[PDB]
Amino acid sequence: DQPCYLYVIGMVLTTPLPDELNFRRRKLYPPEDTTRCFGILTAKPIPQIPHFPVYTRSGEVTISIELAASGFMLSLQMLELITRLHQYIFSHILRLEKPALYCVLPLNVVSSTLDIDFKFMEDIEKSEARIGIPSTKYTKETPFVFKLEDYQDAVIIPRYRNFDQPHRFYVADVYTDLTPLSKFPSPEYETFAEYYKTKYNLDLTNLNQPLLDVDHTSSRLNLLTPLSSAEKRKAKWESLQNKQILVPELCAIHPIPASLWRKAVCLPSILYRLHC
RNA sequence: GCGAAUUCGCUA
RNA sequence: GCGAAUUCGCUA
Repeated sequence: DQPCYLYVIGMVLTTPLPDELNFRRRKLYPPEDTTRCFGILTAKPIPQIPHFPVYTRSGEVTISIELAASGFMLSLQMLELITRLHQYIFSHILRLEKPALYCVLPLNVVSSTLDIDFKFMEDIEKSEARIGIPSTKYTKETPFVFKLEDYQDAVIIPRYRNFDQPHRFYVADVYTDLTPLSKFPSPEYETFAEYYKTKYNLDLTNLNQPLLDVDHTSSRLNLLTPLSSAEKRKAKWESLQNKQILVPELCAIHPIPASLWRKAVCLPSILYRLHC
């Protein structure tokens, strides 16, 4: 077997988005606030490259590619696991056929010290929300239980539509003053519970849970720099998507945390820069 | 983003 | 095929 090189893709939010530019009124998420990040595993050294910006939703992020380890070996089993996850990142999370517009892999702390997050990779592979919508069995006697902690750093998908390609959302807010019995913003339905019952024939087992504000996960491919009728229509679609209020019981939590998802969307730009 | 309708520009 | 304008449907 040939020896490996491991690089960390360092990310720091060096210029937070100014208020005048925060049109979608998002929270800002510095990548450096969470330890799990991405790295690159290669058989060749990567030539030294200067720091460069990607322009994300939260502002300008400085990217630095730094050597974490070299000269070590990995077993075939681990290389295959890493390979599957690289493919997973581009085919299932970003849904992209051309990663650069050798293997990206997750790194995490073992104690302020970055290494390949094998456990995280294994958890992904075991997740029932790994690809699509996981089965659930909420009944009156075994109802849905809302745990706030599970929604703090979550990406969620609706369990009740778009089965072939689910819409993924960041949880942007937890509305504790709302429940499924809150008033529905349309004269056609009295409550959120009635909407989901009438539209989808969905029953709820928990009428006390808070509701959720969401932010679509969609990102443009090239973030290396900071109009039309069609772009207008798309912008209007994204606005309505972001006005949606969802019911936790009716959604599934994706195994990839929001904090890591926010970093993943930078990957195509970074690989493009490295290759071109 | 996935669709529809109507109208206009680019070829000889 | 490469573009543009106007209008409508799908999410809560």
